[PDB]
Amino acid sequence: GEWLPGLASPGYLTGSLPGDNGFDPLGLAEDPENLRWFVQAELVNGRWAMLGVAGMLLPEVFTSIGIINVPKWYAAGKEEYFASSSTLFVIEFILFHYVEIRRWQDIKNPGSVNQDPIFKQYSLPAGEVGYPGGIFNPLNFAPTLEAKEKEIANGRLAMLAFLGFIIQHNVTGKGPFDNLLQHISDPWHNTIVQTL
Amino acid sequence: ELSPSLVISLSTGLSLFLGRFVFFNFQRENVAKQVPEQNGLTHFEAGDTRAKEYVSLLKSNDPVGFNIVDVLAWGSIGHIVAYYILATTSNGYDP
Amino acid sequence: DISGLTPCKESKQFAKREKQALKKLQASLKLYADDSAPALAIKATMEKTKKRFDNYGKYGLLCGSDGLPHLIVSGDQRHWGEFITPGILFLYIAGWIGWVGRSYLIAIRDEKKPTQKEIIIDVPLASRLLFRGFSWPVAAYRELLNGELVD
Amino acid sequence: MRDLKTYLSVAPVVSTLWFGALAGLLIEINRFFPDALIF
Amino acid sequence: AHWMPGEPRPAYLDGSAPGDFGFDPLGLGEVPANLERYKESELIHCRWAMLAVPGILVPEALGYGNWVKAQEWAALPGGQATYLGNPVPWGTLPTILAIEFLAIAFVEHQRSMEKDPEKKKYPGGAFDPLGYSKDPKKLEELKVKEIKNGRLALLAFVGFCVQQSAYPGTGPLENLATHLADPWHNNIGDILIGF
Ligand code: CLA
Ligand SMILES: CC(/C=C/C=C(C)/C=C/[C@@]12O[C@]1(C)C[C@@H](O)CC2(C)C)=C\C=C\C=C(C)\C=C\C=C(C)\C=C\[C@@]12O[C@]1(C)C[C@@H](O)CC2(C)C
Ligand SMILES: CC1=C(/C=C/C(C)=C/C=C/C(C)=C/C=C/C=C(C)/C=C/C=C(C)/C=C/C2=C(C)CCCC2(C)C)C(C)(C)CCC1
Ligand SMILES: CCCCCCCS[C@@H]1O[C@H](CO)[C@@H](O)[C@H](O)[C@H]1O
Repeated sequence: GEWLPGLASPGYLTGSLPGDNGFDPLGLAEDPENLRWFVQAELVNGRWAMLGVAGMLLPEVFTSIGIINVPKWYAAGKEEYFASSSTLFVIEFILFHYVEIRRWQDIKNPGSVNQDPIFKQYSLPAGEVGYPGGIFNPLNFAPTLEAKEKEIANGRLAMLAFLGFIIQHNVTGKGPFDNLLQHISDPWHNTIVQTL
Repeated sequence: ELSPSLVISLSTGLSLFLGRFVFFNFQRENVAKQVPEQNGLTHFEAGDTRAKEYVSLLKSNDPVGFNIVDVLAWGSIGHIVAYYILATTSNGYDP
Repeated sequence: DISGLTPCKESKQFAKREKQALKKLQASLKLYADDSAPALAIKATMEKTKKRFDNYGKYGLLCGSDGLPHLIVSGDQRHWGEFITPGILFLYIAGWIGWVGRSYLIAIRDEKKPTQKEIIIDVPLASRLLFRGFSWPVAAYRELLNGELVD
Repeated sequence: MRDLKTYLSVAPVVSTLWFGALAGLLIEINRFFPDALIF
Repeated sequence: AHWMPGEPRPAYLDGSAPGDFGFDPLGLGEVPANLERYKESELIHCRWAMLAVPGILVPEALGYGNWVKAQEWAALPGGQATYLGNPVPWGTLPTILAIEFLAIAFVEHQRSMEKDPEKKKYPGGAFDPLGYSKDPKKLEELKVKEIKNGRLALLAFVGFCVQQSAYPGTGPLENLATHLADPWHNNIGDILIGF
């Protein structure tokens, strides 16, 4: 992979990683452990970005075609729920504390965390760090290199898409799909140029 | 109103009792661990003639060795606690 | 309000200062032909002035009895722009500079004549290390945990 | 020419150009966003 | 069995001590003598907490009182105390203060005179009439049980004090009932991310 043909890929990016297109011009992953931590971080930020972006765009599209009246993502938190946002935050914080500390221990030591602390009978098969599998993969799909680099690709696209959503909402004041529609309406008179 | 004599005597009694029976060994032990000295030798070995420990005054025929000095010390604590209680109960302080 | 101060948009002395300033500018403006350059200059000063006062009022600044903006740096969330934010920006830029300089000094430390590249700058090297500063918190944070920051 | 470039890379010249560029930048910024006391 | 699965336990914690789950992030027990003292004092804090916790909850339910309102009778010229509803005659601040002082000083200092490190934390003898410490293995098991119930009691005490700081004048059981009212609305959120 060549992100900039033909710029020589850094020595520490030997293509032994999925998504290796030789893109690290600032040399952040010059250190091996740094490269590991950043691989994990790219996977995580990427997956959460995919989920988040999906949850931002998809409900709005279905609202446009009148399937279900769903409030936009930036106006969804405002006082509509049963348990209130504070309680929700405490719950979230607790469960995420447990889960993320767990995964963290997996990153610090791969084989250290794999079995259920309560029901020690059940366990997760020794796999790759960042790719747990086992119960996390009930449909038993093969973790091929292609599938991994596809995951990372859609992840990067979704991250950029999230930045796009944030900035676009910050400027226009409408939803991303709304902006897309207005762009379809008159492309040469509805861009970042006119909105600013 | 509290009787000054009863408070003072009872306080001093409690202090002297505490020093004679319940805190005596500990005090004697810690004192055994400490003694003032300059450059290894004591103040009298140095020597300042006015820094010799009084052997006569510290002497006592008490079973454990409770002397006049301990009486003055624990007695002092006793009177202090006593007058603290008296002065405190005398005021009209209200928080 | 905070510290017994009064908001600039509500401060009378603030407004009186704007008044006296504009009136001084106009009192100076009276002597020049309206189309001439001095006139346009003084008028530009007037517009800039009132825009300044209006902006300070809009920014939510608190004024003293003097009629001047006083700053709140306690960490108060209504005034993060009065120290916290520009502070963060500063720290970012300064860290950038220092980290880049550090990179440059390390890069030439192992050479025949290091002092040379300290009196005659290796501009290609400097340009290569220039943008590395953009990620200085990340780069330094990792070097901190690694043990490559100190000896 | 290489010598001239080397001279242009010397400390005082580099400093004049660098601080000149910075001065220009800060000036233009303070012309477009003037009287900034916040942010 | 350690407190953080996957995290290496300190060199001085092998797990041969009752409640040894390898928890010492600050490395405070790196010094052996200090570690022994910490064992003793942890047990002391534990036993005090295990006596305190039910003494906070019980008189609130039965005696219809409050572990904070039970403090307020003092600090005023009246100075009258009640036990099980019945006003105690010697229940005035200075008297009970003197009694408490003398008694607790005597017993604590008497505990201070012990030299054996194992009896400084596990005295036994007169303090073990049921002879539950006669069997070594049972002693170890009961030790683990003691340190665990004690630690949980300490955590409960922390809960009481923080919940009192958040909702002054209200007891823990009252807060439990308040939580049982609207569990999804009456929580720590109002204090943490509120309001
Ligand atoms: C304060 C009394 C106290 C003391 C003296 C000890 C002492 C000890 N404990 Mg600990 N323990 C305590 C309370 C205490 N504990 C509480 C309340 C819990 C429940 C969370 C535990 C749970 C626990 C576990 C799971 C384990 C230990 C273990 C140990 C031993 C090794 C650790 C060490 O050396 O730190 C010495 C401790 C101190 C010097 C205490 C100093 C505290 C500082 C000065 C202030 C702390 C402020 C605090 C965090 C504020 C409360 C906040 C609240 C929300 C929690 C040592 C004998 C390990 C062991 O081997 O047991 C046999 C072990 O595995 N303890
Ligand atoms: C995780 C993420 C977003 C997650 C979003 C979530 C959970 C959204 C949740 C919600 O919407 C829903 C679901 C429903 C709403 O009701 C509620 C909210 C809460 C609003 C974005 C990551 C976003 C991450 C991004 C955009 C990262 C971009 C980084 C880049 C481009 C770096 C590039 C470089 O570092 C390299 C690669 C190499 C170096 O050498 C060179 C440089 C260039 C420095
Ligand atoms: C002989 C005998 C006996 C008896 C004994 C006794 C009884 C003793 C006593 C003793 C005593 C009885 C002592 C006392 C002492 C005292 C003191 C020593 C005091 C001091 C004081 C002080 C110090 C004070 C101070 C002050 C002041 C001056 C002012 C006010 C305030 C105050 C308080 C601070 C018996 C039988 C037992 C046995 C043996 C024999
Ligand atoms: C934006 C960077 C443009 C390229 C820099 C041009 C001068 S590069 C210049 O070359 C000299 C040799 O001729 C060296 O002695 C000197 O160290 C070096 O900085």
